Amino acid sequence: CATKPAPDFGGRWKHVNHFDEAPTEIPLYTSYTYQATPMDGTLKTMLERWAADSNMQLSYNLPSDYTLIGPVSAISTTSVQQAATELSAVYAAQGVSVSVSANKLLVQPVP
Amino acid sequence: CATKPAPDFGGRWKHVNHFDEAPTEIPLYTSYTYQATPMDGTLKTMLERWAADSNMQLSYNLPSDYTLIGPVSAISTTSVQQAATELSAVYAAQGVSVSVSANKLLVQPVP
Amino acid sequence: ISLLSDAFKYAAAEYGPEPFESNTARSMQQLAEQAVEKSGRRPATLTINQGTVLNVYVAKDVDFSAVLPK
Amino acid sequence: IRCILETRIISDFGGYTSCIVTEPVYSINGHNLLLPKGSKMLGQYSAGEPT
Amino acid sequence: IRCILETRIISDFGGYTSCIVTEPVYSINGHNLLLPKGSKMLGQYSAGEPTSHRLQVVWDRVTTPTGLDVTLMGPGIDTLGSSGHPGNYNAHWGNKIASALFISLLSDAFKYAAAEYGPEPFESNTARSMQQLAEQAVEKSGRRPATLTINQGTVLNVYVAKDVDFSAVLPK
Amino acid sequence: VELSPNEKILDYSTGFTGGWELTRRENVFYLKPKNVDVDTNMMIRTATHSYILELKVVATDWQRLEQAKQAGVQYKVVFTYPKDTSFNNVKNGPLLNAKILKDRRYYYDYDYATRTKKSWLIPSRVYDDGKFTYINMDLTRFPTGNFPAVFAREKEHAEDFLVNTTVEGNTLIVHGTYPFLVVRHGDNVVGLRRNKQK
Amino acid sequence: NAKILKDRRYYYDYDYATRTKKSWLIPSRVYDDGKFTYINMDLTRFPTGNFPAVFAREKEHAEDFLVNTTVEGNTLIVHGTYPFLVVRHGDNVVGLRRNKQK
Amino acid sequence: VELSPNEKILDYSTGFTGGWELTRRENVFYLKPKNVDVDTNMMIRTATHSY
Repeated sequence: CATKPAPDFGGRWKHVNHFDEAPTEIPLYTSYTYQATPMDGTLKTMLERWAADSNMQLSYNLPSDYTLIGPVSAISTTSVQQAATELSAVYAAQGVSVSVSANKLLVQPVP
Repeated sequence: CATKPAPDFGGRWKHVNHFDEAPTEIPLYTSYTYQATPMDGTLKTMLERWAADSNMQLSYNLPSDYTLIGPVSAISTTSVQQAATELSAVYAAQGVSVSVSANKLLVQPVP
Repeated sequence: ISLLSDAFKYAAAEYGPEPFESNTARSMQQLAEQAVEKSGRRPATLTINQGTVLNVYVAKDVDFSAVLPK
Repeated sequence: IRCILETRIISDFGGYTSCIVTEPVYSINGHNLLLPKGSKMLGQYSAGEPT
Repeated sequence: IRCILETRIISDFGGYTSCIVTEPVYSINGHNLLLPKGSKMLGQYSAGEPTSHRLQVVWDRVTTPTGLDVTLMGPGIDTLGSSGHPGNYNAHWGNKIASALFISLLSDAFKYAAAEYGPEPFESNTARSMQQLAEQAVEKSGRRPATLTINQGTVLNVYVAKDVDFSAVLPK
Repeated sequence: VELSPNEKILDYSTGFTGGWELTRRENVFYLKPKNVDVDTNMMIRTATHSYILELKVVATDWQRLEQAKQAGVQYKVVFTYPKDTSFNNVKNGPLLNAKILKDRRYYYDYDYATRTKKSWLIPSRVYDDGKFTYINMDLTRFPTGNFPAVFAREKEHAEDFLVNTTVEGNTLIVHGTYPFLVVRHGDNVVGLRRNKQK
Repeated sequence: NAKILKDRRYYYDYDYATRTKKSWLIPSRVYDDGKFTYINMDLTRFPTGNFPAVFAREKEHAEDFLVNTTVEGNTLIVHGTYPFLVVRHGDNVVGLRRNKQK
Repeated sequence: VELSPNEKILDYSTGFTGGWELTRRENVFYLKPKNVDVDTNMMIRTATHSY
């Protein structure tokens, strides 16, 4: 009928201040990785935040907008040219070509 | 005799942030589709809101007004000339001809 | 505690002279009358769970005209 | 104002409640949105015997 | 304000409590950190008979690690929002029985040795004067209140009931 | 002059009292001189602060009120109170920003579990920035009354508790990252597991 | 002073014991300067509500008592050096032995 | 001058008081001068605003 006390510990007594054996290399100077979040829904809203997060201009010259699909979630590059190449390989069935004219992004149909 | 708690969940644990595989094409520049709602009752009230929603003038030159019928609910066109053609095919039994004189609608009996 | 005083009364009515009233069945029935009085001072509860759709009847007018953009 | 309850109410001591509004509440004639969809309503009750 | 209790509360005399905040508490719209992660909330309660199995604490001061001293009005609530902190009720039926069983049974040995082993039934006096002491042990041990304890680790929760303005503190 | 609203003013005394009309209302002193040379001090002593004001007269001959501005009068005086410098030994925009920033780390790995297959209570997108969990529900468009109450839970079928929430449109933002979130709208409930970092 | 000074003697020999293997209540680093015990928890990064209440204890399974604590960020600093520290966050508890000076 | 109906006016003080006849009714000050050169300031301090 008495009062149940607080919980009590118990175990192995591992030691806290433990050095490891693998020298994990923490980078100091991290660049910007062009990638595809699930938040930005369509292709236009993803390229509006690649141009904003890199100080470039977006010239979206398509009459309609496409949503993001499965194979878009594999682009992870610190280079804008290699990310625009991997993007245009995905949206090749709809005639979408994305290229960089050295200061801005161009979204035009394929010739 | 105790208190019934709140409902609890349970299931399969599907994942939320899911890309699809079909690139649904969202249009950017949408025109005006001439169509027939169920709200506008008669033929005159439907053409008063096609002229209002397109900046045209209505010259209804019939002595009486006709209600909307079954085959009217198939017109869906972004062109005013193709919608006035499909309308006059429906109301051919009553001698109703609807045409567009390039800036205004004409509702006159058939010659 | 009223059943603990009922074991003392049964062991004294029989197993005793003559019926033989006990005292531990009397003084412990006094504690059972304290447990009725104390546990009768507890109020009843009613709980409303943490998801139930409530509803509010507003009973005076509120004027939002000094807020909305013109 | 339809809201769904957030704090489990128990009538022992009398305290404070909070419910999150669930449907937007418009004007008398619907020209303006007064209370948006995710507002918090704040209330309080008093202790008593629940007859 | 979610905090975990540090002082084990026992409802006998009414004193002072202290709970350490466990999760950081931001603004109305999250632009600023108001109460940091390791602040101390400070409260006090009052003595009473615990009819309901809950205790009522009024938390009324927080001292932050970033050097602040706020004086909010927050009644302590359950971790789901119910008013009052739940505890472990304990009516002390171990001590109420043993203080009055042992002396009422000593007067019952005198009554049994006098009803039989005696003339005729033969009422004794030591069974009467010692049953008077057993009636004192019921009256004295019925004046003891029940307790409810809250252990020293339980996750409490505080409903703030008035606005506190931190605008004269935060850097511009 | 405006002192702190926190402390009560004990006393005050200015030299040359008959050249200054000053009244107080519980923390504010409305000062005005009475003649051209009434320069003095004034000392205010509250419960824990002590002020030594040095009263001057700088504009006396003005006809237009812009001439007293240029002479250098002070309409209001307020005191700012810093915290102690031992706590300063212990900023980049707001902490809650519903957009995706350039220099924040996000975690897009969340599940959902519910009885009904296609419900209007399933969130559209759930993620977090390490400090706030951003539940987003702006694709379940049809029922206008679809806005839930979000709880949180330490295990899968433990007892849930309360969180602080702020909302921006259709995004429900939960103050803090949790292993489980519980989303309720009456009799229907949707759980939300954060998957474990592999 | 939560930093490591040039002319203070530190003692980096502490253990931990708990039921669950990988918990968020295990401290990152525990040490002391002879006068204050510096519990540090700034590598259990995920749960934002992970801040405990620290008690202390004279034996391993004796009854614990209360200490005075001040905090600086994610470091919980306990006024005084003890043989055992007890770290509680509800139903889960982590003990902390100071190992004996050999 | 018409202040907000929400807050209560704590205090007010104008320089050169004997050149301005001003009365208040709970949020509104009816100002009128008394002579040709009575240019001054007036400071109103409510519970949360300062004019």
